[PDB]
This record gives sequence, structure tokens and C-alpha cells, in this order.
Amino acid sequence: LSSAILSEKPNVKWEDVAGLEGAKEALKEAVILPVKFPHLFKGNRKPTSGILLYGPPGTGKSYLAKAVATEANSTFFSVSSSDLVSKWMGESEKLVKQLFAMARENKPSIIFIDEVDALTGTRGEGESEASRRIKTELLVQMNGVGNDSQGVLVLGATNIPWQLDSAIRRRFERRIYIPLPDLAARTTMFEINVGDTPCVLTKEDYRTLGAMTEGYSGSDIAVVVKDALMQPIRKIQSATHFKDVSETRKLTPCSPGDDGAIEMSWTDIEADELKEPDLTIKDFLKAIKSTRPTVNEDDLLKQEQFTRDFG
Amino acid sequence: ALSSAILSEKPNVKWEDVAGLEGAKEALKEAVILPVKFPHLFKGNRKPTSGILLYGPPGTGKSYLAKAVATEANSTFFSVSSSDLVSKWMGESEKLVKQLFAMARENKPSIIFIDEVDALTGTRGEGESEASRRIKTELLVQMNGVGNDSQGVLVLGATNIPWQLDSAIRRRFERRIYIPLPDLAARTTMFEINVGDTPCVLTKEDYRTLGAMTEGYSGSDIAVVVKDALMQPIRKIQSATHFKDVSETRKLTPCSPGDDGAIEMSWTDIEADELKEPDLTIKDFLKAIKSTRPTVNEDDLLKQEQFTRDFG
Amino acid sequence: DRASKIEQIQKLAKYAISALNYEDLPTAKDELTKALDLLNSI
Amino acid sequence: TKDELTKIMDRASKIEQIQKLAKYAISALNYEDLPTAKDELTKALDLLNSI
Amino acid sequence: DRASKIEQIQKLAKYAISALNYEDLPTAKDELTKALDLLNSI
Amino acid sequence: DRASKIEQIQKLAKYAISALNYEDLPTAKDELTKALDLLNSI
Ligand SMILES: Nc1ncnc2c1ncn2[C@@H]1O[C@H](COP(=O)(O)OP(=O)(O)O)[C@@H](O)[C@H]1O
Ligand SMILES: Nc1ncnc2c1ncn2[C@@H]1O[C@H](COP(=O)(O)OP(=O)(O)O)[C@@H](O)[C@H]1O
Ligand code: BEF
Ligand code: BEF
Ligand SMILES: [Mg+2]
Ligand SMILES: [Mg+2]
Repeated sequence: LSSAILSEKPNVKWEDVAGLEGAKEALKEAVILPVKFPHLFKGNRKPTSGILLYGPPGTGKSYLAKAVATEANSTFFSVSSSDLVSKWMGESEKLVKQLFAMARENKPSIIFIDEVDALTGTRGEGESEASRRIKTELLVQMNGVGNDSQGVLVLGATNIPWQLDSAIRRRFERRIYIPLPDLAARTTMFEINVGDTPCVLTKEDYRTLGAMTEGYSGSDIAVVVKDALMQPIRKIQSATHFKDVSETRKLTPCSPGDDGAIEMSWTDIEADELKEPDLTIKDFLKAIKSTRPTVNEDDLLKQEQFTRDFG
Repeated sequence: ALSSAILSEKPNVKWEDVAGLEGAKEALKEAVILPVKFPHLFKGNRKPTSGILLYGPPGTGKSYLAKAVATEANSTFFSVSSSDLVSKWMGESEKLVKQLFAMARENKPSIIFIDEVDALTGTRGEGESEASRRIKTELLVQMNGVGNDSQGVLVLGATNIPWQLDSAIRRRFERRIYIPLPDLAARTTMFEINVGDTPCVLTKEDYRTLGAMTEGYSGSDIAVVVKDALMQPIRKIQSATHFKDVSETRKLTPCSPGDDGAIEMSWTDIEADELKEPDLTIKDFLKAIKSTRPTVNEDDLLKQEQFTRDFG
Repeated sequence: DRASKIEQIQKLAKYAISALNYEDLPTAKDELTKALDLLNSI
Repeated sequence: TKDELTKIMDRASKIEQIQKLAKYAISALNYEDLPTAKDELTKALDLLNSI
Repeated sequence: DRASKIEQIQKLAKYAISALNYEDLPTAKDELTKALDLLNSI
Repeated sequence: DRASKIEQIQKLAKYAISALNYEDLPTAKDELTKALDLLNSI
């Protein structure tokens, strides 16, 4: 008895994911449609067993897995490469067998695996015993002699899909490329990541932002919005001078010599009773000048190679 | 008293469900049906086959053919991966092999299947030749035992990588068969099988048009374009605004905005059962053909023509 | 109105899309038109 | 038969493009961008007549 | 050859059969012919 | 007929194959012919 089980409860809505309506369609029909409508899937009509996601880093793959994990209403397992590779010789493989076994015990269920590139690559003889034994058990235990392939669902993620072996490529029978977001999706992620903070701009100003930010990732958006949320702390504690505005006392940074401009530091000011100036357009453009796009374009050419073939 | 976990229940797939495979079908009918139905023919010089290998590119129908043999066996069908053979300490890694062929001979007539024999074999250095050379050696003796126990058992081997299979086990599997990609007519047959009981819309030569459109797939590729084809009318049910009654009491299907009896609603609005899905049309089929380019690569087919051209 | 007129064009342009899913050019060429005229009515 | 089959493929492609342009037009009105809209909803219509 | 020519007729006559399973008379009337001519080439 | 004529060609073309398994060219050249003529009778 090993019992290396782990699962959890995150919180990510559908509509906080931008773009990706093919992936949204495939996962709604792969998750919501079996549970809500089990009678449609009978006999010849069977649900999808293996779904792969891939693309450049930070196009929203693992965050989409978070969204499926919240919107599952199913026993959502998730395993990295850590819990599969064991010490001695035998628990490296029997834990895979118990993983799909107990996964079928808690059916209907969804299994996610992140960065499956650490388990593939049978070509050559490098990474020999772990690759052959563990990867062999992933193949045969994924489907094989008497595996109930119905029920569970194997979600694969990677950043390198060309080093993924063709056999596991066939195992993940419905693969989806996740590109960089376009204008409108990044407008949506701007309007989501501003959140409850009182902004200053309009929708077409976010369109001006997404036009300015051609070719980012989701993390790039997260950090320019983060820097945009970190400019008013810099201004509220910068130099010398705050000022009362308006539930009992509330002071914000202002220039030297202004309407009610006392001279002080943030340290001088009482818990809560300090508020920073609302995010402004300049903070956005300053954050745009702060950070390059993360990804490189020849890697995008390889994503267009594998996507242009197998996508 | 260190027994294993075996197969007992057979997964029901019919013998006609596969396509192509005529050499493998011939070799397994003469290797399974012919000993049981005609035991008097195999006597003295005429002996049944002891070792049969299947191999080829991934998804040409190898393990599904093993499912078909498992349903059509009427015999104690064992099956073992590389998991149940490799044990923890030192000794149960090999005595379990001995008990496997032992209890396999106890439940004779019987069939033994081993998937992915390259995980069983494979030596590079000192670490690869430790605790796998022992189990490989026990397989070497227990399948040298053709002169010991000719009748009874049969060892069915499958793999996707036959060149990394060692030459000694290659000789153990004494009758090996390459399983190529299927042609036009076999994929027409797999289309007409995998449509099943679903009410289709096409004719036989339209399936010939499909197989002509789908030059060079695998069996899994066929399974997923048929799967997507079985997902397209439910996508029509989810899609747009507007259904319509047709025809056992009320039955509505998706139709374009503004049509003969076109009410405006969503699938959610519509009562249990009393939904009518769109019949599979060639447009859903061709859209599914444009959805997924072939999986296997042609240089891997060149290596299958290398090992097949030599050892096939 | 307007805030709605802008909302009804989309309502149209959707139906139009939904219509082409049955190759119904008739409906399409119409809704995609009732819509356009209305975007000029804006 | 070969030429008619390709014509079917080609018309299907045009229909997909018309629907794409309409979707893009809708997405545009979500920022009140009448300019883009009146254009895509047009490039689309002309093309449905090109069918 | 011959031992093979006799084997290729069958190969043909099979394809021909397989072809009629889609009512494809064209292919059939051809393979069933390329085959016959060859049985005379014997 | 026809649905059967198409079925009898195959019946022929099989016998023909079965015949070449004894090198019997005579039977073959005949059945592979009675068959062909009939595919033209279609
Ligand atoms: N389409 C998106 N919508 C919302 N947030 C996104 C999107 N793409 C990326 N992000 C955000 O950017 C980060 C990177 O996305 P994530 O899925 O974690 O990348 P990865 O799959 O490479 O781990 C996450 O914190 C996520 O919240
Ligand atoms: N000849 C065939 N007829 C019907 N289905 C087939 C055939 N060959 C393969 N398939 C289908 O394709 C999939 C792959 O078959 P299988 O032998 O398990 O291949 P693999 O083990 O290499 O994935 C299965 O889902 C099976 O149903
Ligand atoms: F971190 Be991601 F999955 F590239
Ligand atoms: F049996 Be298959 F090639 F996975
Ligand atoms: Mg990730
Ligand atoms: Mg297999």
C-alpha cells in the first residue's frame, strides 16, 4: 500500500481566460458535456480520453488547467514528474498503476500532468530505465489490455512538443496549440487584471494599450499590470508631502506645496488611512517601456512547424 | 504461493471489427483455432507455432487486435506488462516469471500477451545489465523450452520499437509479422464499423471518397475523426439560437434563424430526450479531416521498412 | 436606444453566422444587411 | 467530379471567412468601434455575394 | 517471374473485388483487365 | 439483378483466384472472363 494521492481546490473562473475558444469548446464538451449529459455518450459515441495543450510559455496553459480544476465538479487529480519517479526500482511504476487505478476508482475524474516532456523520448538510449519503464507503464496503463479507458481524462501540458515522442503524441489524441493572445484578448486581460482598482481609462484606451503591446505573454501582462499597481506606492512614499482628501482621515501623495500639503513620509502615516492615487495611463505606458516580450521568434517558428503540421 | 494479478474478464470486441491484418489473422487462426478444433493434425513433425511477434508503427491496430484475440479466445487469457515482472528485492523478479509460465501451463490451453517487449529487454551498460539480464535470462530459458513443452502455451509479443529488441528474443519470437498502415479499403471498412449504430447519411462509395481523402492515417486517427464526427451534432445543439419540430411526441433539432417552425431557444430550454441531433453529414466528416493531420511520421515508416525489409 | 441598437446588430450578425452553419445564404445576406443598415442608422 | 469537389471546398472556405469577419465585427462593437464594424460587416457581405 | 506473374493476377483480381465493394466499376473493369491480359502473357 | 450481377463477378473473380492456386490457367482465363464480360453487361 503506497497511497501517494494528492488533490486540492483552486478558484479560477471560466471567463477570466481570454481567447482560446477552441480550447474552451473542447474542454466544455470534454468536461461539462459528459457530466451534465451522460446519456448522449453511449456505445459508439465516446468521450475524449487524451487532450494535449502546448505552445509558447505563458500563453495561458496551466491557468486554463486551473479553470478546468475549478469548473470540474470531479475528482481532479494532478501530478508532476516528482511523485512518479521513486527511489528503488519498483515504486516508480506501481505508483503509476495505482494512479490510474484510483483515478478509475474515483470516476468521473480528470487527470492533469504538467510538462510531460520529462517522461518521453524513447529515441536513443539516454534516460534508459526510467524512460522505458515509466513511459511504458504510461502507455500500457493509459490504454492497454483491460484498462477502462472510459471515465478518466489525461490532460497534458508542455512547452516543447517536438521532443515529445510520436507514440505519446498519438496517446494525446486531441492536441491544441495555444498561441500568443491577440488585440482583443489582451484588452480583456487588461480589463480583468485591473480588477477592483479604480482606473482612469476607457475601453478603446485599453485597445490603445493592446495595440502598443503587440506580442506579449500573459505573464508580461501580469507584470505590467503589477508595475502599474506599484507606481502609486512609489508616489505615495516618494519625496516629502501628503494631503487629506474626501470615513475619518485619508491622505495621499502630492507635490511640494499644494492644497493641504503637509510634509511627511509614508512611515509617518497611520494604518489604513493612507490611499494611493488611482492608476493612470502614464503608469501603463511606463510599464510598457519597462519590459520586453519574453518569447523568441525562432521558437515561434518551431511552434508554427509543429502547429502547422499537428495542430 | 506468491501469485500475481491476471486477466479474468474479456473485453468484448468482435473479430470483424478489425481491418486488414490478413497475415496476422491467418497466423492467429492457425495458431489458436486450429490447435483446439483440430488437435489430431498437430502431431510429431507438425507442431504449432511457439512465438509470435506483432510490431509496426503506433496505432496500426496491434493492441486492438490483442483485444480481439482476448474476446475470441475462449481460453485463459493472461496478460502482463513490464510492471508485474520486475520486483523489489532480488528474487521475486524472476520467480514470478517462473510462476507465470507455470500457472499458465496449469490453465492450459491458454494465451500469453506481453506488450512493449523493449521495456523487458534493452542493455547498454552495467546498470542496464543488472536485474533485467536475470529476468531476460529466465525468459531465454523458459522460451528455450519448446523442446520441453511444445504444446500448450503461446507467447504473443507486441512492440513499437523492434530494432531495439535483442536478437535473442527476436529468435524467441520465431514467427514475426509486420503490421503496416492500412489502405483504402480497410479504412473504408473501419469507417463503416466505427459509424456503428449511429444513423449516417452517406453511401459506400462516399466512404471510399473519405478513405481517398484520408491517405495515410492510423487507426487512432480514424477513431478520433469518427469521434469528432460524433461530436459535431452536439456542437450544433450547443450552437446558435433556434430549434424546430420534426416527425412519438415532440422532437426538435437545430435550424438556422428563420425557418419552417423555427422557435428561438437554447438546448437548455429543451426537454429530456425530445432533442433531435443533426445526422452526420459529409461536411462534419470533411471538417474532421481538416481538423487532424496524420500522427505518425514517414521516417519512422522508413525504419519499419528497414526492420521489416530485413526481418519481416 | 443606441446602446441597444449597437446590441441588436450583434444579435443580427450572430443569427447570420448561425445561419451559414446550414449554408442558408438567403437568411444570411439579409440579417447581415438589416444589421449593416442599422450601423449606419447609428 | 474533381473540379466540383474543390468548388465545394472553396465555397466552404469563403463561408468560414464571412463568419470570421462577422465575429470580428461583433468583437469590434464591444468598444463601440463603428469604423472597423461597418467595414468587416461589409467585407463580409460583399463576399456572401461573391459566393 | 511467372511464379510472381501468377501471384500478381491474384493481387489484381483482389483489388478488383475490393473495388466493387464501392460499386467502382471503373477501377474494376481495369484491374480485372490488367490481370487477364497478364494471364495471357503467361 | 445488378446488385447481384455485381456480386457474381466477385464470386467469379474469387474462383479464378482459387484456381491459380493449382496453376490452372484454363479455369482462370475463363472465370476471370465470364466475370469481365458481365461487368460490361452492367
Ligand atoms: N489567457 C489568459 N487569461 C488570463 N490570465 C492569463 C492568460 N494567459 C496567461 N495568464 C496569466 O499569466 C500567467 C501565466 O499563465 P499560465 O497558465 O500559468 O502559464 P503556464 O501554462 O506556462 O504555466 C498566469 O499567472 C495567468 O494568470
Ligand atoms: N483495424 C482496426 N479496426 C478498428 N479500430 C481500430 C483498428 N486499428 C486500430 N483501431 C482503433 O485504434 C486504436 C488503436 O488500436 P490499438 O491496437 O490499441 O493501437 P495502439 O496500442 O498502438 O494504440 C484503438 O482505439 C482501436 O479501437
Ligand atoms: F509555464 Be508554462 F506551462 F509554459
Ligand atoms: F500498440 Be500501439 F502501437 F501502441
Ligand atoms: Mg505549465
Ligand atoms: Mg500496444
